Amino acid sequence: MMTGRQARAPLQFLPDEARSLPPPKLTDPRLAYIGFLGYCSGLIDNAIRRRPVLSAGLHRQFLYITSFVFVGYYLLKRQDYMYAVRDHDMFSYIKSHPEDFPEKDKKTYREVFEEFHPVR
Amino acid sequence: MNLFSSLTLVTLILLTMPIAAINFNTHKFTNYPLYVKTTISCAFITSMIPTMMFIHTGQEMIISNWHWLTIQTLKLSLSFKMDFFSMMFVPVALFVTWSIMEFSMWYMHSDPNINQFFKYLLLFLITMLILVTANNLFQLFIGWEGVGIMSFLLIGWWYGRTDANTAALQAILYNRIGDIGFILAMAWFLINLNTWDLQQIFMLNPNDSNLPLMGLILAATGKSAQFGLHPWLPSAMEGPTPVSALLHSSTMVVAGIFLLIRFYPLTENNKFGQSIMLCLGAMTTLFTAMCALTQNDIKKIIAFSTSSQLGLMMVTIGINQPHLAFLHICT
Amino acid sequence: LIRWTCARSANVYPNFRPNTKTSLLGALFGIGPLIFWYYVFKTDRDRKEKLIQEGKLDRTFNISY
Amino acid sequence: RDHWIHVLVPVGFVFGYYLDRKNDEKLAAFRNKSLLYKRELKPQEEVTWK
Amino acid sequence: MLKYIIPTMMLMPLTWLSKNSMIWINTTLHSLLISLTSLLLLNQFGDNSLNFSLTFFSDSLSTPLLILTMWLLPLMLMASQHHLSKENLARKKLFISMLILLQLFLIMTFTATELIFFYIMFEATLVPTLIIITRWGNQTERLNAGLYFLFYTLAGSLPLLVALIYIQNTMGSLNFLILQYWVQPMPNSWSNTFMWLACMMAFMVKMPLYGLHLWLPKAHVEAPIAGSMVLAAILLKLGGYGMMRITLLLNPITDFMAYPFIMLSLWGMIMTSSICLRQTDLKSLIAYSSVSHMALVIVAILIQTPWSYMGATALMIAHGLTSSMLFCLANSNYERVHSRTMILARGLQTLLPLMAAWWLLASLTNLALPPSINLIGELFVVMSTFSWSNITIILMGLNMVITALYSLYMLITTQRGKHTHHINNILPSFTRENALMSLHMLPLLLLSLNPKIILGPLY
Amino acid sequence: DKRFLKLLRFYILLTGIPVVIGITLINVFIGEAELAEIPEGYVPEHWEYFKHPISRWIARTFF
Amino acid sequence: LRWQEDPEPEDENLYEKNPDSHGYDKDPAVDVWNMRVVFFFGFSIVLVLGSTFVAYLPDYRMQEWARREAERLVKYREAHGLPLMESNCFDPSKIQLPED
Amino acid sequence: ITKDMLPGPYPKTPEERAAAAKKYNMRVEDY
Amino acid sequence: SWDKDVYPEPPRRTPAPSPQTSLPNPITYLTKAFDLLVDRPVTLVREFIERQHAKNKYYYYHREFRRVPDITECHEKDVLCMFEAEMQWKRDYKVDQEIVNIIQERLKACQQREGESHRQNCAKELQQFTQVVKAYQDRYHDLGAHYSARKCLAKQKQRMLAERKATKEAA
Ligand SMILES: CCCCCCCCCCCCCCCCCC(=O)OC[C@H](COP(=O)([O-])OCC(O)COP(=O)([O-])OC[C@@H](COC(=O)CCCCCCCCCCCCCCCCC)OC(=O)CCCCCCCCCCCCCCCCC)OC(=O)CCCCCCCCCCCCCCCCC
Ligand SMILES: CCCCCCCCCCCCCCCCCC(=O)OC[C@H](COP(=O)([O-])OC[C@H](O)COP(=O)([O-])OC[C@H](COC(=O)CCCCCCCCCCCCCCCCC)OC(=O)CCCCCCCCCCCCCCCCC)OC(=O)CCCCCCCCCCCCCCCCC
Ligand SMILES: CCCCCCCCCCCCCCCCCC(=O)OC[C@H](COP(=O)([O-])OCC[N+](C)(C)C)OC(=O)CCCCCCCCCCCCCCCCC
Ligand SMILES: CCCCCCCCCCCCCCCCCC(=O)OC[C@H](COP(=O)([O-])OCC[N+](C)(C)C)OC(=O)CCCCCCCCCCCCCCCCC
Ligand SMILES: CCCCCCCCCCCCCCCCCC(=O)OC[C@H](COP(=O)([O-])OCC[N+](C)(C)C)OC(=O)CCCCCCCCCCCCCCCCC
Repeated sequence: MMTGRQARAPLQFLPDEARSLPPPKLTDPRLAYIGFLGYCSGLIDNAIRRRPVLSAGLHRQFLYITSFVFVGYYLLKRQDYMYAVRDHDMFSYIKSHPEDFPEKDKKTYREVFEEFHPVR
Repeated sequence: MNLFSSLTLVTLILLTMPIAAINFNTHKFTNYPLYVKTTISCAFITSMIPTMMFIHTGQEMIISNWHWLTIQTLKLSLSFKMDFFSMMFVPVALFVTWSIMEFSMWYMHSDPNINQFFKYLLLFLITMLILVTANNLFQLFIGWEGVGIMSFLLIGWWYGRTDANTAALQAILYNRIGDIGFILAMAWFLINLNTWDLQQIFMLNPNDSNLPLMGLILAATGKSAQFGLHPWLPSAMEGPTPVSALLHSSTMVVAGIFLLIRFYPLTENNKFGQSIMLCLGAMTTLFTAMCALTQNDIKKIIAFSTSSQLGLMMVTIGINQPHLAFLHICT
Repeated sequence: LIRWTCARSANVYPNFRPNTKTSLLGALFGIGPLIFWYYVFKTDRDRKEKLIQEGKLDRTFNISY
Repeated sequence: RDHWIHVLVPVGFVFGYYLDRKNDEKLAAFRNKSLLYKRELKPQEEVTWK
Repeated sequence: MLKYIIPTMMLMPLTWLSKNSMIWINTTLHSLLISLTSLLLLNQFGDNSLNFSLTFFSDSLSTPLLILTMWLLPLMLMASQHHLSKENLARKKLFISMLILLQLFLIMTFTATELIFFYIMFEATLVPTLIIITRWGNQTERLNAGLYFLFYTLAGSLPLLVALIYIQNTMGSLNFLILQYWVQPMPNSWSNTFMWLACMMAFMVKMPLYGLHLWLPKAHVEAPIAGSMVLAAILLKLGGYGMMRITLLLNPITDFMAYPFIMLSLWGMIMTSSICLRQTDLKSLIAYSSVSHMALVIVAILIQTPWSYMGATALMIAHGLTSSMLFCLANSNYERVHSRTMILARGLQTLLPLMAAWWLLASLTNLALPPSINLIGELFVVMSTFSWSNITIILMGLNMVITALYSLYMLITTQRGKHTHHINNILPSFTRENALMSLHMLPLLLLSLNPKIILGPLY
Repeated sequence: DKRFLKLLRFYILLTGIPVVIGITLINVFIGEAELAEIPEGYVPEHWEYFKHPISRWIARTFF
Repeated sequence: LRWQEDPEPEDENLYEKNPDSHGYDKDPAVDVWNMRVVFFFGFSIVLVLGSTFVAYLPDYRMQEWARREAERLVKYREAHGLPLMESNCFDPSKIQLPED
Repeated sequence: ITKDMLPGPYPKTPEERAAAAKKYNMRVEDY
Repeated sequence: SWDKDVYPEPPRRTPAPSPQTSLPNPITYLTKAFDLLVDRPVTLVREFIERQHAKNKYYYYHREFRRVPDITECHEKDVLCMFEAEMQWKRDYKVDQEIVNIIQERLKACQQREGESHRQNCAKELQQFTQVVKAYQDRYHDLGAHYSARKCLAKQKQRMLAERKATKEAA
C-alpha cells in the first residue's frame, strides 16, 4: 500500500522524520510483553535441554530478556512510525482533495425520520 | 390493627420455628414430635384471636410486609391476605393438624425416622398456609408447588417400596398437568391485567375471562383430583395414614377448590365457567362415589369418599355458592 | 448390563442403514412437527398482529411484555 | 518470608486495582465537563474525582 | 477489569510454585478470594453500565456471569482433586493451569467492550476446554467428543468472524457502547439474511440449538468433572451472552428470522426432555436436560422482550448452578461405582442420606420449584412467550410436565427403591463432596432472597 | 454427615454471629440516616445519597 | 498374548489409612487444613460476608431512588392539576414530522 | 469386558447367529 | 412516614363499641394484654434505640438530575450528546415505571379498603390507573428488549403521523 512512500528512501528501518515522533517508553506494556516473551523463551530453553527451569542459566535467561526487549523496542518504534505515516498521508490527502470529502450536514433527530418496528 | 396483624404473623413464624430447631440440631431429641405438636396447638390458639376479632367486626387486612422484587410494573411483595377464607381455614387446618400429629405420635412410633416425618408434615402445613394466605399468584404458586412436593415426599415415605414411589410420581405428574393451567392463568393475568395480586384482578374485573378461568379449572382438576385427573388421590393412599389423613383427605386436596373459591368475583360473572365447574364436579362426584361402592381397601374407600366430596365442592362452586363450598371444606 | 447400555448408546449408528422406512420416519417425526408448529404459530401471530395494527385487539392494560 | 506465596494473588489484586485507578486518569477528558454533572469547584478542591 | 485479570494470571505462579501437597489448597484459597472480590462488579446503575475502560465494561448481564465464573473455579478444583490424586504432579499443575487459563479467557470474554475481542476470547475458550476433555477424560470417546466440540463451534464461528469484520468495515466500529448509538436498522434482503445467520449460528451452536446440539451429549459426558462443570455452567452461556449482545444489530430482520429457530427450540425442548425420560446414562441425562433448559433461553432471546431477557439471564445463572451441582452428584456416584449407568446403583438414600438430601434439593431446583431462580427464569420466559403467542403455553406446560418427570425419575432411580446387593464399595459421603454440594446449592438458595442482581441490564 | 453439618454450621456461625451482632450495633447505636433536602451550594459526596451506613460505607470504600 | 501392561490398580479407600478423612488428601494434616481452607474461605468469607455485601448494596440500579423521585413527581402533578403521565415522551413542539 | 462380548451387527449366517446367541447368554432357538 | 398526598387515605370512621350482651368479649381483655405485655416493652425499646439515634444525627440526600438535552436535539451519530439523551431517557423510563407502580398500589389499597363496595367507591383510582396505563402504553410499549430513546422517538413519530392522518381524513 505505502510502498511508493518508502521507495525514494529505501531500506531505512527508521528514517529521520521518525525522530520527530515520541519514542516508546521503557515501561511500554507492549515492550514489557516482549520481555515476557524473552522470559518464556528462557524457560522453554531450559525445559528442552532438561535443565531446572527457573534456576539454571540466569545469565542466559537475562540475555533472552535483553535481546527481545532490544529488538522489540526498535520494532515498536518502526510500528509507531508507519502508523504515523499512514495518518499523515491520510490527512494530507483529505486536505488536498476537499471535493471528495465534503462536510456532511448533520441533521438532528427531530427531522430524522426512523421507521418504528414494534416488538410484539 | 396491631393485635390482629401481630398474631397473624406470629402463627406463621411459630410454625416455622421447629423447622429451624430440627435444622440447627446436634443431640438426639427429647421428643421433638411432642415439641411440634405443642407448637401447632399453640399456633392454633394464637390463630383463634384474629379469627374471633374477624367474627366481631368482619375485620380483614393485607400485610404486604416485605418488598421482594419489582419487574418494571409488577411489584412482588411478601403479601398476606387475612380475609374470611384465611380467618376460617387456618384454625381448621391447625386443629386438624394438631389432631393428626397427636395421632402420629402413636401411629408412627416404630418409625426410626419419626423426626423426619414430623419435619415433613410441618413443612406441608407451612406450605399450605402459604397457599391459603397468599395475596399474589407467585406466592400462591409457592404454596401450591410446596404442598405438591411435600405430597411427593410423604407419599413416597417408605421409599424402598416400588408402588409408593410410583404413586408419588403419579401425584406429581397429575399436579403438573394442573400446573399447566395455573401458569396459563398467571400468564393471562400478567399480560391482560398487569398483576398477580388479587386486588387488582378483582378491581379491574375482566369480562373476557374464559381462558384464565379454564386455566384455574385445570389447576383445580389437577389439585382437587377432579375427573380426567383423578386417580392420583386413590394412589396417594400408599403413604402413611397420617399423610392420607392430613394431606390427602382434608387439607391439601381442597387447594384447587380453595383456588376457585378464592377467585369467586370472576367465577360469579362467567356462566360458562360455572357450567364447566358444575359438569366437572358432578362427573367427579358421580364417578368416584360409584367406584367406592365395590372397593375393599378401606383407605381406598375413604379416598374415593374425599374425592366425591371434592366433586360436590366443585358442584357448589358451579352453582355460584363459593361460601357454601368453603363452609363444606371447613366442615 | 454393559452390553445393554452399549446397544442403547453406541451401536445405533454403526447398524443404521438409510432406506425407505428410516427416511419416511425421519421426515415424519423430525421435520413434520416443526412444519406443523411453524404454521400454527405463524397463523396465530399473523392474526394477532393484524388485529393489533387495526386497533381491534383489547390491549387495554397490557404494558408488561 | 515463609509464606510469600500467599501474597502473589492479593498484591496482584492491589497492583491491578492500582492500574485501574491509573487508567481512570487517562480517561478524564470530560471530568467536570459533562452537561449533567458540571459545576463550580469547591474551595480546596482541584478535581471533582480521581 | 484488570483487578480481576491480574489475580487470575497470578494464579499461574501460585500453582507452579506451590509445594506438591499444597497446589490444591493454595489455588482453592486464592480462587475463593478472587470470587469474594468479584462482588465489586455489583456497582451497577439503572441507566449506565459500569464502563471501566476502552477495552472492558460490565453491565448487569455480564456481572452475574462473571460472579458465577469466578465462583466456579474453586468448586471445580474441589471436584477434580480426587480423581487426579494419583496423577503426575506436573500434569496436575497443567490441569490446574488449564482451568485458570479458562477462567482468564472467560472473565474477559464477558467484559469485552469490542466484539472482535469478544470473538477472540470466545474462541480462545475452546483450547483449554478441548485439552481438558481430550486429556483428562476417562473413556475412548473423549477424542471424538473433542473433535465434535471443536468443529461444530468453529464451523459456526468463522462466519461470525467474517460478519463481525463486515460490521467493522461498515459501521466503522465494533464497540458495543458505540453500536448502542450507531445501530442502523437491518432491512429485508438475502444479504441481510446471511448477515443474520453469520451473526447468530455460532451462538446457536454454543447454546446449543436443537439439531446442532450433537456435540454436547459427548462433550459433557466424556469430559472430567471440572470440564463438565465449566461446559454446563459457563460455556453454554457464552452463546446467550453473545446473542444478547449481537441482536442489537439484527433488528428488524430478527422479527422474521427468529421463526424457524424458535420452532427448533419450542419443539426441541419437548424432544430432549423426552430423551431424558429414556436415558440410561445419568451424565447424558444431565446433558440432554441442559439442552432442554437452554432451548428456553434461545426462545427468550429470539422473542426479545424485557421479561424474556430477564427470565433468560435468570435461567442462565440458575441453570449454571443447578447443572453444575447435578454433574457433581453424578460424579460423586461415579467415584464409587465406576459406571455412569443410572440403573446400576439404586436405593442410595438407605446408604447416603445427606447426599440423598442434596439429590432432592438439586432435583427440586431442576424442576423449577418456586421461589428458586430456576422458577423465576422459567416463569418469566413463560410469561413473555405467552405474550408472544398464546398457544406456546401448551409447549411450555407440557415441557413442565416432562421436566418434572425426568427430574424425580433421576431422584427415584438413583436414590430410592431397594439398594443394589452386589455393590459394597459405597463409602460414606466425604466432607469435600458435601462441601461441594453445599457450595453449589446454598448460593442458589440465597439468590432467591435477592434475585434482582441476576435479572440483567433491564431489570 | 453429622461432622459435615457440625462443621458447616460452625463455619457459617463463626462469622455470621459477629456479622449479626455488628449489624445490630450499627442499626441501634450508629443508626440509620435521615432524608434531607440538599443545602444551598452544598455538593454531596456520592456515598451521601444512601440511607443505611453499610451501604454508605460500601459506596465510599469500594464503588 | 497381549503386551506388557500394568494391571488395573484397585481403588483406594481414604477411610482405611485415615478414618477421620475429609476426602481432600491422603495426608491427614493436609486433609484437615484443606477442609479448614474450604470451609473458612468458602462459607465464613464468601457466603456470609458476600450475602452481607449483597444485602447492603447502595440502591442497586437506582430503583429505590426511582421510587422516591416518582413520589416527588406525582406530588408535583397531583397538586398542579397536570396529568400523571403524557402519552408523548417528547415535546411535540420539538418534533418535525415528514410532510405528506 | 472386551470386544467380542459387545453388541455387533445383524447376524445373517447361522454361525454368526449362534455366536451372537452365545454372547447374549441364551439359546439359539430363543434368540 | 410518607406523604398523604401521593399515598392518599380517606379519614377512618370507626363506630363506637356498643355492647348489647352482658358477656365480656375476649378481644378487649386481649387488647389490654397486648398493651401491657407487648406494646409497652416494644415502645420502651424503640425509645432507647431512638435516643441512641439522636445522639448522632446525620443525613442522606435525594439526588437531583438536571435536565440535559433529549434525543430530538442531538445530532445523528453524535455519541457525546445522544449518550446523555439516552441516560436521561432511561432514568425517565424507570421513574415512569415507578409512577405506574404507585398508581397500582393506590388502586389495590382502595380495593381492599373499600371492601365490598369497591366497584362503586374506587372509580377515581380506576380512572387514574386507566389514564396512566394508557400513557405508559403509548410511551413505552413494544419497544423491545433493545429499547432506546431512538426507538421511543420513532414510535412517537409513527403515532403522530397516524394522528395527523386521522385528523386530516376527518376534515
Ligand atoms: C440474634 C441472632 C440471630 C441469628 C444470628 C446468626 C444468623 C446467621 C448468620 C447470618 C449472616 C448474615 C447474612 C446476611 C443478612 C444481613 C442482615 C440483613 O440483611 O438484614 C436485613 C434486614 C434489614 O436490616 P437493616 O437494614 O440493618 O435495618 C433496617 C432498619 O431501617 C434499621 O434498623 P432499626 O434501627 O430500625 O432496628 C434496630 C434493631 C437492630 O437490627 C437488627 O438486629 C437487625 C439485624 C439482624 C439480621 C439477622 C439476619 C439473620 C437471619 C435471622 C432470621 C433467621 C434466624 C433463625 C430462624 C429463626 C426462626 C425463623 O434493634 C433490635 O433488633 C432491637 C429491637 C428488639 C425488639 C424485640 C424486643 C422488644 C421488647 C423487649 C422487652 C424486654 C426488655 C424491656 C426493657 C428494655 C429496656 C431498654 O433485617 C432483617 O431482616 C432482620 C431480621 C428480622 C426480619 C423480620 C422478622 C419477622 C418477620 C415476620 C413476617 C415475615 C415472615 C413470614 C413467614 C411466613 C411463613 C413462611
Ligand atoms: C442471608 C441470610 C439467610 C438466612 C435464611 C436461610 C435462607 C435459605 C438458605 C439455604 C437453606 C437450606 C440449607 C439447609 C438445607 C440443606 C442441607 C440439608 O439438607 O441439611 C439437613 C440438615 C438437617 O437434617 P439432618 O436430620 O441433620 O440430616 C439430613 C438427612 O440426612 C436427610 O434430610 P432430609 O431429606 O430429611 O431433609 C432435607 C429437607 C428437604 O426438604 C424438602 O425437600 C422440602 C422443601 C421443599 C418444599 C417446601 C418449601 C417450598 C418453598 C417455600 C419456602 C420458601 C419461601 C418461604 C417464605 C414464604 C412464602 C414466600 O430440607 C429441609 O427441610 C430444608 C428446609 C429449608 C428448605 C428451603 C428450600 C429448599 C427446597 C428447594 C428450593 C425451593 C425454592 C427456593 C427457596 C429458597 C428460600 C430462600 O440441616 C442442617 O444441618 C442445616 C445446615 C446449615 C444450614 C445453613 C443455611 C444457610 C446457608 C447459607 C450460608 C450463608 C448465609 C448465612 C445464613 C445462615 C442462616 C443460619
Ligand atoms: C431471631 C432472629 C431474628 C433477628 C434478631 C434480631 C432482630 C430482632 C427483631 C427486631 C426487628 C429488627 C429490625 C426490623 C427488621 C428489618 C425491617 C426492614 O425494613 O427491613 C428491610 C426490608 C423490608 O423491605 P423494604 O421494602 O424495606 O426493602 C426491600 C428491599 N428492596 C426495596 C430493594 C426491594 O427487608 C426485610 O425486612 C427482610 C426480611 C423480610 C422477612 C421475610 C423474609 C421471607 C423470605 C422468603 C424468601 C423467598 C420469597 C419469595 C417470594 C416473595 C413474595 C412474592
Ligand atoms: C455450524 C454449521 C453451520 C454454520 C452456519 C453459519 C452461518 C450460515 C450462513 C453463513 C454465510 C457465509 C457468511 C456470511 C457473512 C455475511 C456478511 C455480509 O455482509 O453479508 C452480506 C454480503 C453482501 O455483499 P456486500 O455487503 O459486500 O455488498 C453490498 C450490499 N449489497 C448486497 C446491497 C450490494 O453477502 C455476501 O457477499 C454473501 C453472503 C452469502 C455467502 C454464501 C456462501 C456461504 C454459504 C453458507 C455456508 C455455511 C457454513 C458452511 C460450513 C458448514 C460446516 C462444514
Ligand atoms: C450472583 C451471580 C452468580 C451466582 C452464584 C454466586 C456464587 C457466589 C456467592 C457470593 C456470595 C453470595 C451472593 C448472593 C447472596 C444472596 C443473599 C443475599 O444477599 O440476600 C440479601 C437479602 C436482601 O433482602 P432485602 O432486599 O429485603 O434487604 C433490604 C435492604 N436493606 C437491608 C439495605 C434494608 O437479605 C435478606 O433477605 C435478609 C433477610 C433476613 C434473612 C432471611 C430470612 C428469611 C429466609 C427464609 C427463612 C425461612 C422461612 C420459612 C421457611 C420454612 C422452611 C422451608
